[PDB]
Amino acid sequence: VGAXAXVXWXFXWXWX
Amino acid sequence: VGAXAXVXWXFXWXWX
Repeated sequence: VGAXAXVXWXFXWXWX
Repeated sequence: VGAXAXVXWXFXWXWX
C-alpha cells in the first residue's frame, strides 16, 4: 500500500 | 512491496 508495487504508485493498481 | 506500507520503506517491515 502506497508506492513501488501493490495499490498506490508504480506497479499493480492506482497510478505510475 | 517498496514504499508506504508493506515490506520496504515506511510501515510494516524493512526501513523508515
